[PDB]
Amino acid sequence: MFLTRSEYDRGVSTFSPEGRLFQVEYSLEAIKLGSTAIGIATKEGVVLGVEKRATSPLLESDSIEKIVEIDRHIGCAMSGLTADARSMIEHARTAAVTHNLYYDEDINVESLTQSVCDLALRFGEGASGEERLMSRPFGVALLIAGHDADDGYQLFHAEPSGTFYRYNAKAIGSGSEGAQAELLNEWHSSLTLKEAELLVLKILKQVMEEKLDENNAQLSCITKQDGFKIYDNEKTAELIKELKEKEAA
Amino acid sequence: QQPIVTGTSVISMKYDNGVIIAADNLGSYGSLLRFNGVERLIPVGDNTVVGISGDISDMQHIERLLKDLVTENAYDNPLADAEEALEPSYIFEYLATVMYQRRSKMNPLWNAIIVAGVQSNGDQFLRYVNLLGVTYSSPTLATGFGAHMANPLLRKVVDRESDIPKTTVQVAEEAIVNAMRVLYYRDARSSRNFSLAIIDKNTGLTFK
Amino acid sequence: SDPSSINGGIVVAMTGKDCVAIACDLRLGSQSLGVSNKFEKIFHYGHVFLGITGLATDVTTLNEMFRYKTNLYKLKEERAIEPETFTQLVSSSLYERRFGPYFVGPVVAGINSKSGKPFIAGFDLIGCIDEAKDFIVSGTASDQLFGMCESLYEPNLEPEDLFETISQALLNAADRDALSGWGAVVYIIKKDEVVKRYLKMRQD
Amino acid sequence: FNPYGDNGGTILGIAGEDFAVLAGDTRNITDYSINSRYEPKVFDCGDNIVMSANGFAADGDALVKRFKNSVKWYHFDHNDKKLSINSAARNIQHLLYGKRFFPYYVHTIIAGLDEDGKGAVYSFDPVGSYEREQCRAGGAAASLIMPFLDNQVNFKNQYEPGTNGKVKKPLKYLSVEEVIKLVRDSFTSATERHIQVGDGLEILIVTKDGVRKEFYELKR
Amino acid sequence: MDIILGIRVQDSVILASSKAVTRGISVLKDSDDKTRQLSPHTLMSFAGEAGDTVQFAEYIQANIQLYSIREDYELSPQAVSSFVRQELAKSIRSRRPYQVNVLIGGYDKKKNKPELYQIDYLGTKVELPYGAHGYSGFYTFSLLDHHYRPDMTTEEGLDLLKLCVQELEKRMPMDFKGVIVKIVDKDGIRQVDDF
Amino acid sequence: SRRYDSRTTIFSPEGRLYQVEYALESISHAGTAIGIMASDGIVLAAERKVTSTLLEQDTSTEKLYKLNDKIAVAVAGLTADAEILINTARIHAQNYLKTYNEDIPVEILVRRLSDIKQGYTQHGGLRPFGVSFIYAGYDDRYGYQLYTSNPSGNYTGWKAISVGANTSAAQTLLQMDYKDDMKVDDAIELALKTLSKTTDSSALTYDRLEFATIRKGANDGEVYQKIFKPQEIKDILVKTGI
Amino acid sequence: TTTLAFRFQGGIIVAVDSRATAGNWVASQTVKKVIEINPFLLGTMAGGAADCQFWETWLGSQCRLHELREKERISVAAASKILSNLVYQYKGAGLSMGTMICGYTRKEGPTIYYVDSDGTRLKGDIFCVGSGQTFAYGVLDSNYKWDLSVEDALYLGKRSILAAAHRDAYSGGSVNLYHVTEDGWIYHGNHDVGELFWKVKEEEGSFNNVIG
Amino acid sequence: SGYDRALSIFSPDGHIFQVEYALEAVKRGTCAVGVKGKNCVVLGCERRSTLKLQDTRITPSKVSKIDSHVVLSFSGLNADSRILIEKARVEAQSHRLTLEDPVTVEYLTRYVAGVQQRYTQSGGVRPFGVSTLIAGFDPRDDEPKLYQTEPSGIYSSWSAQTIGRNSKTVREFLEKNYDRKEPPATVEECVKLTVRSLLEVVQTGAKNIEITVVKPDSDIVALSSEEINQYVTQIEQEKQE
Repeated sequence: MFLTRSEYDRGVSTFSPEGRLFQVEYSLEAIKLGSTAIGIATKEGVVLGVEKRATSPLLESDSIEKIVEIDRHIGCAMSGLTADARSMIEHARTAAVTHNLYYDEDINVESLTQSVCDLALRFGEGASGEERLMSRPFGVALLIAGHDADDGYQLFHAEPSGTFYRYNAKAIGSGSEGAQAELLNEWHSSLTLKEAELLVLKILKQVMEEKLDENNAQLSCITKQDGFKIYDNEKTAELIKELKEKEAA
Repeated sequence: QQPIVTGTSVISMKYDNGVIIAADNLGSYGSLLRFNGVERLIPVGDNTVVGISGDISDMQHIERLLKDLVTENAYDNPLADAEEALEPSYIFEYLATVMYQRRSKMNPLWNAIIVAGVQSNGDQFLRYVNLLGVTYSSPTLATGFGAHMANPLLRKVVDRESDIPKTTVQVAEEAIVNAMRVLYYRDARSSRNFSLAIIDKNTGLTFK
Repeated sequence: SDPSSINGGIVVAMTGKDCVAIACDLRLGSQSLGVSNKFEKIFHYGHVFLGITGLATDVTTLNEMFRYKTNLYKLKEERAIEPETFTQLVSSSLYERRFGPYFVGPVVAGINSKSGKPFIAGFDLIGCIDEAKDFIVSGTASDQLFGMCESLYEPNLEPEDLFETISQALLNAADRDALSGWGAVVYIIKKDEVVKRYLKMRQD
Repeated sequence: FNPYGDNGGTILGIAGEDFAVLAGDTRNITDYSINSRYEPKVFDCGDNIVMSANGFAADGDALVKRFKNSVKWYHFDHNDKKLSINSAARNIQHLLYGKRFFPYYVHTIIAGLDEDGKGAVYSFDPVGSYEREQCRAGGAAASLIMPFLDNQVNFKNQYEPGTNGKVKKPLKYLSVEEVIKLVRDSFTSATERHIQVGDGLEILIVTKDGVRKEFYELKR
Repeated sequence: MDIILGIRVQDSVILASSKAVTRGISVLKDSDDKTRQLSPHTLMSFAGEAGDTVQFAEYIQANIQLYSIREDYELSPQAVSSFVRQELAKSIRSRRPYQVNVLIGGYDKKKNKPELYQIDYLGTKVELPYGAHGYSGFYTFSLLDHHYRPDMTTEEGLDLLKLCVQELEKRMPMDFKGVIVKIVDKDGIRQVDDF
Repeated sequence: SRRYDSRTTIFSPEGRLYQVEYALESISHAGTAIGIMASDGIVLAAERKVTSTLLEQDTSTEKLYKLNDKIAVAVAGLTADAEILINTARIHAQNYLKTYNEDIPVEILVRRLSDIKQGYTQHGGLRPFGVSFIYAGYDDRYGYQLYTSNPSGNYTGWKAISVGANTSAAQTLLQMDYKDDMKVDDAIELALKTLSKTTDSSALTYDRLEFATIRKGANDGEVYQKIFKPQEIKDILVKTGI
Repeated sequence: TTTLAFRFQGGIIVAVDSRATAGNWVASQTVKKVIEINPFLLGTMAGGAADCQFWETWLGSQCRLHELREKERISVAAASKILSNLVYQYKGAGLSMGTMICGYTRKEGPTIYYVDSDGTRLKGDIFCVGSGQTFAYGVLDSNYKWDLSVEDALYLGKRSILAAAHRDAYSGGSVNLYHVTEDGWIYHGNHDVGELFWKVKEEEGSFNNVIG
Repeated sequence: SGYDRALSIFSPDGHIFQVEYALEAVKRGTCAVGVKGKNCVVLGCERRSTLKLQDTRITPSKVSKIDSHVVLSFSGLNADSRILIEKARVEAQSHRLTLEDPVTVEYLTRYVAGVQQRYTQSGGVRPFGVSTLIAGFDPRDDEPKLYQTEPSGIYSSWSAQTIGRNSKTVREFLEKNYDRKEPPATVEECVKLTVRSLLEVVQTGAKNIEITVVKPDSDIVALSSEEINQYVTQIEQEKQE
């Protein structure tokens, strides 16, 4: 039988005889579009990093916010369908704040990641017998870089399908497959913070169409002491020229 | 609410091999004494009883569902004659949390519920709850004037936790039956009648 | 305090030979005070007239909702309203609110343009249709006017002969009432014309 | 109709420096009628916490049963996280404030250890006000034993011998044998001039190694 | 107590107020601006139970600015005064009402004639030349029909009011800490400075 | 192509909603309706398709209608869906007067009543109305007025329009002889000429037609929803020498 | 129960008692009465204890997720209102808030606002509530000025409340003093009355007709 | 194909289509433009006047104003335009009520957008064939601001934009003539940058233009047709060449 994918494709709630339903597997293909992202974790500091897809020379590129704050000790990224993000994160923070009421403490990081993943699952029944709120499972594949006392510095990969993972060095989006092999072979368990910011500003170079500058990229780094901050342009340009001064020698 | 057909007191006590509880058989309308054929004791299984006071309109409402509770236990558990049956703690919490969720709704049941029986291991059980849902336990209990008159008495037989296995059945039945005498001697609404229930962790149960 | 006994207004209706007459008072105010010399308590919808008493909100609020309707019944049926329906409408348009009601003594007056006839009626606050033929009243001072209108109205009256027996019935009463009487107004009605007169009395 | 009345009890509980305790009566009364002789009031609610509800009985138990059940949902969700006391400071603010217009006539206290190994006990209204203390008592006999503590625990209202006005005597973080010897004097210093209390003593000694509890007896 | 009043004249309109708030025993504050500028050539001023006073005005002005915004041709008072009560006629019979009473003054343009309206916490609407609320007008439904005729000028008001106030603070046992006054005409609202 | 015609929320790749445009050919089946804007009073007009002999075509106006003493309408489209939104309009105008105690302006309900016809071209498994109108009003802000509302929800203000069938010429004939002053009686003698010259028949009787007039023309200024009866169009009709 | 706050060119001040009273015998004397909702705003909990601090606390959260999304800081004209809007839809139900709000910003300068169960709010320069509020007025209302200095204020808060306990039973315990400005709210200590009384007596020389 | 009907369902690529098909409907509609300097923000829109019977005093003006300190333009189809405004200005006016501080513009555009990202969630509802441009300052600030909405439910900040028909001509025209790090600094210059941005595509008409500007102090103004003919014609001198 050859008409297994041709007909069982479009309705969400149709098992195909191979066991699988497709309209979720296509949602996974969405975030393969968009602009890439990286997350590296450390005993000393978590770090992210993105491109920006310079589209026109007159836009004000502080606006498209592939990276956000979500709480004082958590921060996100996303390499997917845009508008379906701002329906996500205005829930995800809302738990962390709500949690600061019902329990008066900086929430853990995974529980937040479990509240999201119990939201995209609303093309169906959620955990507590809920019914439905949508029919368009959406591509906003996240990276939740955070800190909490039990287990230190973490990141995750939260996908629409619900299931997630505690990756240590991830890279999602269009430049993944060329990267996630490159980060496969250059992740010790004993790196620094700044032995990573330069790294993630080397893979990003080779993988992206244009050349690398401050304008077409940025990054962030939380810390248990300072918090989520999105670095500055002239600060980033410090690291870029620093790299070249390391390459030639 | 405010009741009309209100019952009267009951009595309990624990002992070495089991417990004893009993009531009288009476239905009031005020000072009048209309009905005297009723009971106050609704057995459940072969280990457990429940005494009732208060509004007899509601005592009919308790017995209607306890018989159904055990019934809906038997559904799909062939094992549930021997060990997966209704011991009392499987019950009393149903007659407790019903009530707190029936008080806060503000249409309560003006009964005063006593429960007696034995677990499967063999140990004593006894507990109590009024309409407001409060709960407690001790080796001997009563209701209404029975607790203002006869509870002090029976505690002379059973002071506290120590002297429980310093006791037997023949001495036990021969105390409350003398407390029965008091209420028929002085209590306003009592009646000469009686209705007894004993339990034994070995011989089981019997009745009036 | 009662709602009906706050502001103060008195109205009168009276039948006559191919003519009727309706009038009202102009005083208005709080309890034990007066604010306006000028509040036309009486209204008209089409040729059919109406007059209201009691609480002023439920005067001003009944004007509008009835005006919301007869400007539909004209558009919808291509014909004005005549009274003997209107007098039923005000019943069922008040009896819907049997609980949390309005506080009014209404009246009504008009001619039935088919048979040239006159017509009036009165009501209560939940729609009891009184169909007296000689006259009907309402207000704070009803008990001070069923007497000094009975003895004065004969049957089969003529307009100006019928005019001056309204006013004197309207003046000698309102001058005794405690919560009314800063200027009046009257309407005399015939089959095909209408005129408005005011009247003279005291002031503060 | 009246939906809630009274049952008695009178409780108290203290923090040391590296420990704490909690004490509560062991009698239940309706209207000068010994409703029972021994019914407990104080419970290890998991994650080495102790709390108590002194006042109306049913509400004083249903509140707990929601807390024994909230505590486990905190473990199922958040992966066996140990629940600090600061959490239960304002968690219990919510369980009660969910009934502001038909409330819990109960005076809740809690005992536990904070993150730095110190002890602390929180007090409550019946309508959800969370405050901290180290010397606290509640119930009907609560206005009658606190002033024995400030003159012993916190040494209040007594300067030191030698100056008559200038110098206050110093302070020390009382030990366990002080407290149990003290609270065991408290109820015996009350039950003779008071009626509702008596018939037992349930101390809940908390320590890093876990939980203990001792029992003694009084004048029936 | 919480007095309020206003006067119509030939060529403009005046409204007055108080400046006092009293909650319990203590007189908190002395500069309460008890009006809201619905539209430029229109203005209202309100009195009643605390809380019910304020956020009535902000509620409706937000609806009146909403009509000025899209038509770009503001609406006369007689459409306002007819509208405002339509909240109150249904507010009194509702669950929690709004025990407030208000004045409304403005200046319709197409006529070039001003107007004035007096409304209570029930719905009694009527235009007057002079008006007030509370236990104030007891003192002043007597002067403003003796020392008042309708052919005045703007300065007559404050001069006909700077004594009218005196009649009140000479009798009124409650402090009210004075008054702000403002005026309406073609060039719009104008607040006075001193008295 | 894969046919994008079946719901009014489908958006063909060129960006165009087909099932709206269809309505805009469900109107050509209708019966013509004209209105010219004078300097001292608008005129309207109409024409009917079915005119068999044994049916009372004397009193029954089916197209011309009122909304209040200021405003009039002339329909062109389905008739099941005219009562629905001409009672609603009446019910809108009163419920403006009732709570601002002044009369309704035209630009409000045309703005409103057209958004209603947009609330159905967007959501649900609903249909869009097959309707058009020719409003005719007065108000202080602008005075005389003319307006128009498609079955989409889009409206525009005009000086002289025909809707319904054969408007192509009936605009063309109109726009090359409409002077800009056009006293009212000189407008009627234009409107008949358009219908006389655009229709399919040759009779142009008194029964097939109705044409009304708004008039400010009285002293002690006020408005007059003058609708004409069969007996006086005949005077209009002989006077021209058809 | 006696609290207050006021303005001056330098900053904003807050002063409070520490009573926990009931009927005719005290429940405690060690209660905070100014809610650390966030590092830039603060508010009093007078009137009903729980009825307040469940909602100021709450307001810390909305003001937090008012910050995260527009990315600047919230004003104060917000916070006095949404708390007002909130309570008005509960009145006639038995809620007994009386309090205020205190904040300094870069755009409104200092700012202060009152709020209560009855559903109002008003800007001010000095506020003081509780049971002995009138005792508080007479001290500062005779004394302060908008050009006043700092340490006089932090003293003025000690004295302006301290006339309470000398005159009232339901307002005492200990005093807590905060000082607010653009950088944040600055703490200035818990201070007991029985140790402060004897100090100010000999120093200020007040209490002229009194022992010691 | 089959995947190009509805909103609920995806391609086997990731593309969701209907949203992409709305934006084709934008481009069947008249232009628009928005420029900002430092003391000014502007807006333009090429109208039509292709009919003579139509009265011209109520000319179809793309512009709408949400408050005093805000304006708007649109594209696409206008049956929907009247809606978003009628919910937008409601929301600005139900903000100062609830807050007594008017809208940070970034609050507004997240509600014009928000009404588009709900009408792209569920079948049984259609998107908006529309695409806006916002222009207005905040209260008590000078920073000139400009966004655009888009039926996908997204939005971005722009120093200069042109949408509607033949925009793919006007953008690159504005990529030269602008420079982010030296904007125009006068209310004349943005207009001249803005007018000649229309003159590429507009058959050298001058009756076929509308310009409306915005400034602080709750300022807005529409300009005069005779004030354009001298902003028009003087350019033509400058291409006497």
